[PDB]
Amino acid sequence: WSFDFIQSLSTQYKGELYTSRLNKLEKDVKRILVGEENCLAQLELIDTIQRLGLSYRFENEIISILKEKFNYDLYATALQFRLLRQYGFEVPQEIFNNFKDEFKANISNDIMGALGLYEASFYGKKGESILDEARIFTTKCLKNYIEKNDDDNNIIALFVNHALETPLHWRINRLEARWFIEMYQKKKDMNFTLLEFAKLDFNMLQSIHQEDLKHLSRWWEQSKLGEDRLVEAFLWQIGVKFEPQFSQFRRISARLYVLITVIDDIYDVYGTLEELELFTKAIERWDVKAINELPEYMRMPFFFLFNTVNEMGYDTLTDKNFINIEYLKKSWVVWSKYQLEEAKWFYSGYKPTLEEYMKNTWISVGGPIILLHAYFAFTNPLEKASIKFLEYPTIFHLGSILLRLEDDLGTSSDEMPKSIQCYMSDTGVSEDEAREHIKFLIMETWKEMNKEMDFNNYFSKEVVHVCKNLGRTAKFIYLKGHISDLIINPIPM
Amino acid sequence: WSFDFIQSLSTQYKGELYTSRLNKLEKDVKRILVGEENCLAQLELIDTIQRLGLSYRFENEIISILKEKFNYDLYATALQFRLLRQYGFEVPQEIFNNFKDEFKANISNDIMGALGLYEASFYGKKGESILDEARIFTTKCLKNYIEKNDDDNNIIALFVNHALETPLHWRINRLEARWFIEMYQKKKDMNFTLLEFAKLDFNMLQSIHQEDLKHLSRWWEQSKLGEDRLVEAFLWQIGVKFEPQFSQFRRISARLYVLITVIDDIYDVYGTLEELELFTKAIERWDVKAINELPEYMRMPFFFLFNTVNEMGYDTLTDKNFINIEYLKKSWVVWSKYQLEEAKWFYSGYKPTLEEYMKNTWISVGGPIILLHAYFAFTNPLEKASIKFLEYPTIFHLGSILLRLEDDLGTSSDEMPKSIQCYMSDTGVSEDEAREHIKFLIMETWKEMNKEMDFNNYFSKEVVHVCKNLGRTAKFIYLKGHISDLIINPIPM
Repeated sequence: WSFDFIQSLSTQYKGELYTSRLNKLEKDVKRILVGEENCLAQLELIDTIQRLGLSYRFENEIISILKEKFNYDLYATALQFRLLRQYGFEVPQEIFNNFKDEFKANISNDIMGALGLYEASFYGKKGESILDEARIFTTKCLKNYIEKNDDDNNIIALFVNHALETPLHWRINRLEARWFIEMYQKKKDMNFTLLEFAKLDFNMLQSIHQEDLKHLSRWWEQSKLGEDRLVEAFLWQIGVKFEPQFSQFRRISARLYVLITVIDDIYDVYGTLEELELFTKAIERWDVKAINELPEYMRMPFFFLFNTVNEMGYDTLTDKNFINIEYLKKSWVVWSKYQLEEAKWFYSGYKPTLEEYMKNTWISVGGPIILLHAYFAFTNPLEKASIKFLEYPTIFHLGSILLRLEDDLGTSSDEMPKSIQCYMSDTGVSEDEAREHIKFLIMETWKEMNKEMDFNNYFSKEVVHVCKNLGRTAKFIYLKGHISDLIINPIPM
Repeated sequence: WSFDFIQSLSTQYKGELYTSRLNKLEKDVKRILVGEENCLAQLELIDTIQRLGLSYRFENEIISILKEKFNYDLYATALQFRLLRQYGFEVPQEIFNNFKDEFKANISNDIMGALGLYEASFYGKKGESILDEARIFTTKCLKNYIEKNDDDNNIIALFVNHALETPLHWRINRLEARWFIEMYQKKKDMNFTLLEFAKLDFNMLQSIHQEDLKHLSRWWEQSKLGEDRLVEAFLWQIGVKFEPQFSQFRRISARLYVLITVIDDIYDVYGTLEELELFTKAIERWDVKAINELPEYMRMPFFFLFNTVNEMGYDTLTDKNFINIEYLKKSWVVWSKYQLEEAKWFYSGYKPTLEEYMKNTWISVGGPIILLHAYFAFTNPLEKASIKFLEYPTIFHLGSILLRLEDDLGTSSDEMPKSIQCYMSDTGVSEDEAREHIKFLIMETWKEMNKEMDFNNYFSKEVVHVCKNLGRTAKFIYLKGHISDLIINPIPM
């Protein structure tokens, strides 16, 4: 994973011949989708296409088809429910009373219906007890089917394992796309043109991602802050905003993921309280003349953060005629203040309750910084709503809290007090039980975020995507093969 | 000359096969040079090699050979004198009394000796009256030979015209290299291996220059300050520091040449005194929070200048562990102050004497900024001489004054009070006579700068090169074909 390794990343799936073929396949698959008269087969086609990762190329077509579905068995009712819930349509949670007497026992015999219900249950908003009942009962059903039944050629078991590992609603698009492209060839029903379009689009998107990663790699190399978690930060852009036209975002946002990651280490690892006070006060002053005051090893990271954030502010001034450097500076100020508070906790030995830890850490996790950059990237700030707003977003709180809880559930073994240990302090439980409670808190935050709709909110749909994908990518990252799957090697066409 | 035009610049003379061939030819030509026993033929070989532009690959070999020349006719005495003066050797100006009775009249009959003497005369330091006599008499001789004798096949006349246009000591290396590579094939004495090495090295250097220009082009494109004299600024790097290993310098210094060029236009063209006061005071404050104060059209250029200069300061901090942002800020402060003084002169209608204009304009021409960046690029600032020095360099004064006088002599027709017109104000002369006086001032500044030695000075030899090449490139730029000669099309191998 050296610098020359990343710069040597290349692939054939780029150019005008491939782009013409991609548009050909795009229109072919578009007419295949719009042409299917069978309502249920059309819903299954929608699900197949979106699991191939191509949902970003048929948004309006899929929404128009689903404005036609506004008899079915459990798998079909669950698929329709999930696809309607996904695109902002209102279908009641109580459409599953048709499958109860609690839930019907024969659903255990209906393995595919149980899997569809499991997938649909994770779209449950807060207060939808029927969908949580479905979640629990279907998790039981699927674990039972897995225990009941080494075969490389058994699709039902592989799908059940994949869903138990992480449901559709929580998995990032690129990982699910690669896995389902691999799986779709094992179907006896598969469409060859659909698979060809999936492969080609995934490969061209992988080429765009390779170029973005090489860009970020050159940027971090000329930082000379390695003479080093670069690709870990770009995996975040693969999980957050994978679509092509968001190249620049991926190239710039990743820097935040780098910078945060670096400066956290200055706080949680290398910094005495005097030097951390100096660093935080230099960020608060935010002046290129405050660099003499910092110790020698702190000048370079602070100077680089200064230049990078000012470059982002200039990007906003040049793309949207707006001066947001004040707000980026303020976000880094608040982040640095809460990081310094955590450093004081570490030195003084403070072990807070879970309440204090949760009130604190969702800000110092880096969430608000990334989300403010995304806001200024996908929101017109010359509008009235923006100018009024800048004087806190619930969706940002939920996204940053999902980020924090996933980070802690991933890094508690390697790096350990965090959330699990604070809960072990408050209530007296073993680490297993506290990890389970943190998982429950994650699921509660998810079902609360399912209320914030995607496509028509106070914020742009891209910002809602960035928040929910912050959550999903946090779940994915902390959870070498598949990094190479997504970034390095194309799908063999 | 669009952005996609520059990004589409490509050439084959890049890679490892060509690099291996280049090293083969380099060692072959090196042993050809060291092997020639004939002292006079060896001096002629040195001159041929250096006029091919390859002097940057045989510096130590040439200096060691010239430590062997420490009988001859006029051409040989002049060539030896010029080559000894070029590399810092001390040869008296009075070695040409052997060719006097004033100078010998038969020198008019000795056309090649007259040309060699003309070329050697421009190495005359201040106070060497013999060399100025040689300059005048040889200019007369060569103009007479040109008037006395449409043939495409006459080498003596073409060489005399080329020298009259600009002597060797004043012409940039790349232009002379291209022209002499074209001319060397017309010789009956030519060495084929030498010509092949010249062609190959020039083409690989042109490839490196193409890449540097594409880098600068992308940088200026993402500035969005064009949605535009970019290649004009990179011609400056082609003239200032052409050697390969100075890629980064060429990529960064050019930005100055851009930024200055832009901000001068904000002063000399678009700015009222209120807005210019605001701009200069915002530069003096040098804070990202001073951007609200500037009018809308000034925020973007000031913000971009801020980010770029801070990036240069970070480059210094990362490559040489030194905080020089104070000095870059101070250089831009002084430049902005003198530009605002000139704007006050324009509005109030002030027409200064040549004395005031010369005391002022060599600073506002941009010279000191470029030269300070070059200083921090090619000088170790952790040394005692640097730390003591930063508390004004004569070589910078001379380079910036050559820059100013060449700029004015070039742009007086298109853009017109400057130096010529101020001299017309003080002394009552027509514009022709004042242009001639400005040319004389340029030659006086050159013969004063010939005292500042190249290879062992208070400053690094690269800084001395940057200053003298500032002068030469100023003479060249203001003086579409040859831009394409140097940048776009290789020499047909």
